[PDB]
Amino acid sequence: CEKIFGPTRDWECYCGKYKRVRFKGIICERCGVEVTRAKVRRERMGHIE
Amino acid sequence: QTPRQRLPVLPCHVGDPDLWFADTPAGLEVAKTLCVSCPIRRQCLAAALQRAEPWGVWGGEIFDQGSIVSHKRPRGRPRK
Amino acid sequence: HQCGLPKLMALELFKPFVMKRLVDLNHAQNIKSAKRMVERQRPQVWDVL
Amino acid sequence: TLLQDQLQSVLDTLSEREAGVVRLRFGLTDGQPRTLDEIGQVYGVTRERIRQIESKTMSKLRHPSRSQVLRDYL
Amino acid sequence: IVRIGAEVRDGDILVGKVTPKGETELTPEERLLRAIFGEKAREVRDTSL
DNA sequence: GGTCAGAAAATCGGTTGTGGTCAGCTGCTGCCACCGGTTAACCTC
DNA sequence: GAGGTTAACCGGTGGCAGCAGCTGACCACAACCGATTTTCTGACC
Ligand code: SF4
Ligand SMILES: [Zn+2]
Repeated sequence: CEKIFGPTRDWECYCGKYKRVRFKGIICERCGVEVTRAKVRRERMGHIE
Repeated sequence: QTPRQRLPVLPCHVGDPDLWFADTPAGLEVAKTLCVSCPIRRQCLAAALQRAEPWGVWGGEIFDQGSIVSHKRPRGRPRK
Repeated sequence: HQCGLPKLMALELFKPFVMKRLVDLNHAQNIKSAKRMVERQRPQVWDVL
Repeated sequence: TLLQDQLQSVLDTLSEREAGVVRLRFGLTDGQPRTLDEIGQVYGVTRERIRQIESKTMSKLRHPSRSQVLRDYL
Repeated sequence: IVRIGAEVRDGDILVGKVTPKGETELTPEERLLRAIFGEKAREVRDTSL
C-alpha cells in the first residue's frame, strides 16, 4: 500500500497531479500518498491490528 | 598540453560573445571579419540559413529577423 | 617498496583519477568524452596515468 | 550536476531581464513554467515584447560562442 | 551484425540492437537543452552486444 | 555662411487582431467486468 | 424413474475508456503603428 509505505517513484504522487520537487511532504487527498522519495520504502513501518 | 579539438581554432568563441551581437555596424565588422578564418563557415552558414535566425553574426554574416543582410543601416538619415 | 602492475589493470583501477586529470589537461572537455577516450584507450592516457 | 552548474553559469553570463525571463519560461527557479503574458505581467511589458526578447535570447543562447560548453552534453 | 573478417577491438559494436523504452517524463533542464539543440526525442533505448 | 526645420531612418515598445491550435472537458457510444438464473448432465430416494 | 442435484452456460446489471464535438486559454505572427531620436539635408538671401 503506497499510502502506508510511501510512493514508488521519486516525488510522484499516485494519480499523477503532483510530480514536482516543489511539492514535498504534501499528502494528496485524491490518491492518498505523501510526495517524497522512493527511498522511504526501505524504512517505513506498518502494523496489523 | 591541450590536444583538444579545433575549439580555440574556432574563432566563434574566442572572446566576448556580446561582441557578436554588436549594436554598431562598425562594431560587428571585426566580428564578421573574424570568421574569415573559420573552418566551418559552410555548415554554420547553412544551419543559420535553414533555421531562420532572428539576430546576430552567423557564418561570418549578420542576419535580420528573417534572412540575410548586406549590412544594416545605422541610425539617422540614409545617404546618397 | 615497489611492485609491478599491468597497465590494462591499472587503467581500470585508477579510472576516476585519470578522468579528472585529463579533463584538467583539456584532452577531453567533459566527463563523458573522458570516459569514451579511456574506453577507446587513446595513447595520451598513459602519459596521464 | 555539472550540467546544472554549467547551465547556471552560462545563464548568468547574460543580463538579468532575459535571464529571469528564461528562468520563468522554463521553471529553472521553481519547477513551474509561466505563460508568456504572465511573465510580461510580472516584468512590466507586453507579452509580444516578451516574445521578441525571448526569441532573440534563445538565439543568443543557441549561438556557438555560448554553446561551446554545452556542445557535447548529450 | 558485423561483416565476416572485420577485425574488432575492445568494446566495439557487434550487434546493433535498440529496445523500445517507452516514454518517461522530462526534466525542465533537459527540455531546455533539447529546445536549444533541436534533436530527436529518442524514445528508444540501445542495448547493443 | 550660419540655422532652425523637415524627412526619414531605426529602435523599443504597444496593439490589434486575428487566427489558429490545442488542453481539456464532458455528455453520448459502446464495450467490458460481476451477478446470479437457468439448462442440460450425474447419483439412485 | 425421473427426484434431486450440478458444472457450466446464459441473460442481466453498473464501470470505464473512447471520443467526437465544444469551449477558452494561449501563442504565432503579422503587421503595424507609435513615440524617440539621430541625423542628414535643405532653403534663408
Ligand atoms: S558564425 Fe562563422 S565564425 Fe562563428 S562559429 Fe559560425 S562559422 Fe564559425
Ligand atoms: Zn494522488
